[PDB]
Amino acid sequence: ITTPLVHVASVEKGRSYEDFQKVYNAIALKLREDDEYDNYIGYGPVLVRLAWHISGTWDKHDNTGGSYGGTYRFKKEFNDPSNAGLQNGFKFLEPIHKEFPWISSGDLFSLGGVTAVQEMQGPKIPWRCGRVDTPEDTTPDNGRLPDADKDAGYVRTFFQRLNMNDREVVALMGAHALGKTHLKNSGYEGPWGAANNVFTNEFYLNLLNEDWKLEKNDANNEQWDSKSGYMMLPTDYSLIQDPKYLSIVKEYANDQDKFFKDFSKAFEKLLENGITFPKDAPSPFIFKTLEEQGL
Ligand code: HEM
Ligand SMILES: [O-][O-]
Repeated sequence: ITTPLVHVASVEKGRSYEDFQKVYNAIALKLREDDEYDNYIGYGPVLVRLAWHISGTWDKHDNTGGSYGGTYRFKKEFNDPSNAGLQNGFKFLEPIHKEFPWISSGDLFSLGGVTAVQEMQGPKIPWRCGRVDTPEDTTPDNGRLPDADKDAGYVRTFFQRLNMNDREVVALMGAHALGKTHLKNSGYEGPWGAANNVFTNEFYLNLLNEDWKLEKNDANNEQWDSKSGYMMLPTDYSLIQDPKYLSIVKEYANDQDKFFKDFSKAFEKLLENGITFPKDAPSPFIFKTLEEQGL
């Protein structure tokens, strides 16, 4: 019988809020310093994509994958064609992991995404420690991450495996306001908007205000390009092709606060999928930004 395995969270021995706040600051200080990466966009978006890819492998049916084991450090998940380009985010976190060797890989990978969102004027995201590194045999096989060449029916059915409903799915997809698609990484080229390193509801505004047309890129893939220079993945554009997705898209495009709150809950839920938190485990941490600390 394949009963769901239980990944009990174990706080790192003798570590509290102040210990993980220093990790947040080490990540945040390096974000403002290494600001020339990828045409001065910064390492922000790739750290958000890292934390999502290390969590998106989760399977709710047998509790395999997820952010608990930090198995992205192993060669099988590291060389995922879906994870192309995430090596830049890993190398970004290597000097920080050497400075804080006590933190686990899963905790560092997920906290990197939380830090990037908050340091890019995004909402506060409650974060929790306790992820424990698991052996290499626990690394999930390739193919668990979604394809960008699909429609709304695929997006809804894929995220059901991550225990995510429609409103929660539209919220997480709003993180595509950050960064761009790299043709050498995924076969798509172009950013979604103008504010590449500022967390905003711009992803929804461009989906409704721009005149999109299906075009073919240099990688023979087809994507939706606008005359302003923005692009949308077929999975992105399906958020307005689906009527249920569309009403949530218009809701977020009209209310940035409603989008920030829904993303903060959905992103933490994504980073905590598959982890059993005991009763003696501490409450989620709300990390102060560098601006709130005067740093
Ligand atoms: C069906 C769901 C999704 C699909 C198919 C998808 C697909 C993609 C693809 C193909 C790229 C291009 C990466 C590159 O070429 O470098 C990308 C980038 C990105 N994705 Fe997604 N994604 C999905 C969901 C998400 C979620 C849930 C998040 C965050 C919570 C997210 C955040 C990002 C970010 C920040 C980037 C920018 C990466 C960079 O600038 O280096 N995406 N996505
Ligand atoms: O993001 O796949």
